[PDB]
Formats: sequence, C-alpha cells, structure tokens
Amino acid sequence: APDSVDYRKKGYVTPVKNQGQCGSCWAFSSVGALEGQLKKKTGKLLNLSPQNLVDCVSENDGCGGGYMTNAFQYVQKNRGIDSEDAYPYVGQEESCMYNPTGKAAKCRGYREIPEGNEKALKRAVARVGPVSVAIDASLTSFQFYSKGVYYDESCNSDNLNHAVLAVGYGIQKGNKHWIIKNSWGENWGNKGYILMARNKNNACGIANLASFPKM
Ligand SMILES: *[C@@](O)(C(=O)N[C@H](C)c1ccccc1)[C@H](CCCC)NC(=O)O[C@@H]1CN(C(=O)Nc2c(C)noc2C)CC1(C)C
Repeated sequence: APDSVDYRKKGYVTPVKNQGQCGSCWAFSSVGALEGQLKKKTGKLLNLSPQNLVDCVSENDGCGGGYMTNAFQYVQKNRGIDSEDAYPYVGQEESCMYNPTGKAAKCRGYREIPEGNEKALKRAVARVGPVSVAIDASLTSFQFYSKGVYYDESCNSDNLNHAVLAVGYGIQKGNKHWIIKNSWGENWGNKGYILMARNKNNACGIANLASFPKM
C-alpha cells in the first residue's frame, strides 16, 4: 500500500452534496462508496440517488438515520439503484418510488473492515477505493472545522453518530490523516472536506464501522 493516495484526483469522487435538514448522512455515505465502485468498473462517474435509499431501505429509518450495510444489501436485493436524475433528492421521507428505467448501478454484496483496525482500513482504501465510515461528529470543534488535520481529545470512539466517506489518506506536514468527504455542502469545512487524524488510537472511531460495496 502507498504512503498516500487521493481518489478525488483519480476521478472517483462526485461533487460534495448538501443533505439539508434530513438525517440522511448514511445514504450519502453509501451512494459515495457506490459511485467509486461504479467509476472503477465502468470508467464513468455519475451521481447516484440518496433519495432512493431514504425511501426504500426498510431496515433503515429514513431521515432519522440508518446503516450503510443495509443500504448495500437493499441495492443488491433490488438489483439496482437509480441515478440522481431519475430519483432526485428532496430531503424528506416519501413512499418508495424506485424507477427501473433510471437504474445506473448495482451491488453484489458488501465487505467489512475488522473493527478498529486502521491499517486494514488503509489497505482497503488503497485496494478498493472510497470506503464508507462512521464517526463521532458531535463535537462543536467538528462543526466549525475549517482546515488542517482534525483531532480532538474529547472525541469518543464508542459514540458513532455520523456517516461519511473516506476518499483517501495521506500525510500533511508530518501529520497522518484520512481524507473525508462530508454531505453538508461546499461551504462547510474545506470545500466540503475534512482531514481527520490517522493512527492516533482510532480517533473518533474512524475504523469501527467501515464497509464497501462489491460490484
Ligand atoms: C447522520 O449523521 C446525519 O444525517 N447527520 C446530519 C448532521 C443530520 C442529522 C440530523 C438531521 C439533519 C442532518 C445521521 C443522523 C441521524 C440522526 C437523526 N446519522 C446516522 O444515520 O448514523 C448512523 C445511525 N447510527 C446509529 O443509530 N448509532 C447509534 C446512535 C446514534 N446511538 O446509538 C446507536 C447504536 C450510527 C450510524 C452512523 C451508522
């Protein structure tokens, strides 16, 4: 595995989205991982539908939260997920209206990174591409983040409450980090992104609930 890799520079990552006032971070995280696997398989980069997931994943709770693995399982069983255009995002729960004509990707299962193993997460990001992860993003310091490598001692690895996407890893002036795509628009953080401490005892629980879809 390389010392540093950034999948944004490989054309694997779509623009940063804004989830608005709906607890749908898990859907944006899932779509992000699926988008990366689609680029690798087909050569094409396109926006897939978070709304499809919000409405249709019955084992999740819509705008009230959910798990990424449940979203990958749904896409597999359903044998498809719509593009953003065929099932646009409205930031509220509605009845499931999957449109088979708008199908833009599929899923053939998912795999999980060994809990807490940051080296296994590094090797997965390096081998597979963007990986869905869960973190403690409850701190005020996370909310107002601007630039640099994010670390806060009061972050709790047991309190996973926010779903994001790891689009790579690296080292910024001696400090090892994960490159993290958020879903709060381009005006949050650094153009929608945050660098989070890597190899600092699994800070904010970055490697506690990581997974990627298979295609
Ligand atoms: C998610 O982080 C999100 O959408 N966050 C933004 C900021 C937001 C929150 C609320 C309104 C509008 C925007 C989403 C928030 C859901 C809360 C309503 N988080 C999410 O889906 O996290 C999932 C669900 N998890 C979970 O239930 N874990 C958990 C908690 C919080 N307490 O006890 C448990 C077992 C974890 C996970 C990150 C997978």
